[PDB]
Amino acid sequence: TQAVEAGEKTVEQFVQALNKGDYNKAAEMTSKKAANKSALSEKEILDKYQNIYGAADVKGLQISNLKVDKKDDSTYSFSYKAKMNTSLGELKDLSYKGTLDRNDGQTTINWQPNLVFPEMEGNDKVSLTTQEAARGNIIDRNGEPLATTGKLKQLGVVPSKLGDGGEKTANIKAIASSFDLTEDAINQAISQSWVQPDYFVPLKIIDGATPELPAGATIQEVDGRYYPLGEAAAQLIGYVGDITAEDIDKNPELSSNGKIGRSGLEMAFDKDLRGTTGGKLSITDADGVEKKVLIEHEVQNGKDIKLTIDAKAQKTAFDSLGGKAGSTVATTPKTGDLLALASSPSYDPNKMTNGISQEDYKAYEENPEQPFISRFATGYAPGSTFKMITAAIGLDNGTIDPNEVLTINGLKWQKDSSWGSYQVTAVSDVSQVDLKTALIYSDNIYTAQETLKMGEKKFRTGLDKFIFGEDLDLPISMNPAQISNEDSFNSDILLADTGYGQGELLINPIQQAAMYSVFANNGTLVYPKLIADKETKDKKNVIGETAVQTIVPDLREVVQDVNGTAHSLSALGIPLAAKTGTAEIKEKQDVKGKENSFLFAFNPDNQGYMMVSMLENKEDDDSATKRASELLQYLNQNYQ
Repeated sequence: TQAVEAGEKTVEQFVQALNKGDYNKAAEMTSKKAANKSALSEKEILDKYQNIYGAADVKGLQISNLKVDKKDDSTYSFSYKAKMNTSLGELKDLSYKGTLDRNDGQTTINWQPNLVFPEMEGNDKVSLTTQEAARGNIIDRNGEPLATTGKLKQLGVVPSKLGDGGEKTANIKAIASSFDLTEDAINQAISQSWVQPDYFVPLKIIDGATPELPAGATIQEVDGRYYPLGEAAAQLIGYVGDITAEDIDKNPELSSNGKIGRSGLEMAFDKDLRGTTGGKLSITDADGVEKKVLIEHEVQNGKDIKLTIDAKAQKTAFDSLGGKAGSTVATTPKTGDLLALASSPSYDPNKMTNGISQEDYKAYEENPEQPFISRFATGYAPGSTFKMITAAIGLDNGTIDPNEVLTINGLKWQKDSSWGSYQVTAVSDVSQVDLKTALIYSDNIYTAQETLKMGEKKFRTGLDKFIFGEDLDLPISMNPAQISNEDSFNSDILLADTGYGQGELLINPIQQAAMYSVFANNGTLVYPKLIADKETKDKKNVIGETAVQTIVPDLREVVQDVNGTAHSLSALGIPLAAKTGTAEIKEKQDVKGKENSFLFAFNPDNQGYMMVSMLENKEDDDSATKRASELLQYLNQNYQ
């Protein structure tokens, strides 16, 4: 019994060293190379485990049902069921047998080939055949391609087959004139630090007919990942990159010869898109004759992913941002279908996946506007657009009378002198301000006063009925919205600042369209939806239906009134209920504060579409309302 317990320890330490990949440490736990003991030496056990387990990408060896007894005066037998992960999946229910040796003061494993795999004998080899699985596509709500796979021709000269003296300068002038390339551009690439005489320098990506090949040039077909919308959906869709040895060590079921999603939906849906690798892991004879198969699957290509995105709306929403920093979200507010998730500025996802230069990559990363950011999933303060929510909350708890007229003298206001150098600012100078006037002229002083009059307790009670703190069921990396940093404002300034969408509010554009959907569903919040086949989920009785029928007519006047902040949208001649907004931002790298311009708009007649757009750090004379005319035309004509 005293030695039977030590035998179970050496078996588990042997399994652990194999599981941890340290085959040398496991090999040093075996007995001497002899008959009825260890078949191979230590270094030969190391090389056999490193070759066989390395060929199959064996990882995560776990054993169970360990039983160790006694057979002779010094021979102990062990047995256990085992499972492991390979590049062909999980290899479960393995019956491993073996014997031990207790010669001196230690216990060693009488190593045999049957410990690499259950039924191995002597010079038994291990063969592994694999077939790559084609990556699935990503399509919009109408089947248009957003991320597809295709073959591309890779033109490239060979330095050794190009020439010697004079014949090199002639064959370079022909490999450049026949493919429409500047002649001075071939020498700068076939002379880089990585170039070798017998290598292949990839020149141009042919996208049509392959012309006559001069002396030195040769085509190379490569499977590529294409993005039709390009940068217009780069943040949402993401990109794929070459799979590295580190990726295979974390997940052996990947194809070391394929691609892996690095960001966006390509990474979120990497498993569904990449499929499963087909092939066969077998044991052969000493010559190569197949004995027993261990694993065998057929190749299963990845499943396509259909989104709620509109490919034409995604491109229009992105192009309307004109490369400036900002984001735009379009939904069908009654269902939650995310029609467009645009973020600007952006990066080239095709250039990102088909070989990106370190110069261009550093430009993307050092760009102060940060094109890599998915701005539709980044927490922002909603700005004075949030006056709708505060007003709706005020109408519900009986604080705000739509016909009561507050008197506001001047453009700056504060509760008293304790506020110091903080003052709520009104854009327009309007003395008599009611609820309809505050929404038309975008008056923050009215909202700040009504927020303080409402009180923090009533204000949070109405705010808590929304989606603050909730995790949206979306395949987009995202943090939940927050009202403030803590559960209590502990500040009348922060309370008033939060009233008109400033303060410590953090709500990303997707969460904004979710909260704002209550005005298109009679007070019911409809959760956003990115996957087309998913079921519509909602949250009823968020705000009172009376508040919706009181505010939406005012939001019509934000467009129709001659002094409405979105009056330029009446040029469209379409039914619009809108609400502009600005968020005052103060960052450290600048002395004067910045400003974020917002526009919320939806069709108040049919509730077919809803838009939430933002310009981050707006330039002068620029706004989100000025850039939304094109998208509103498309959404109104195609989503009724």
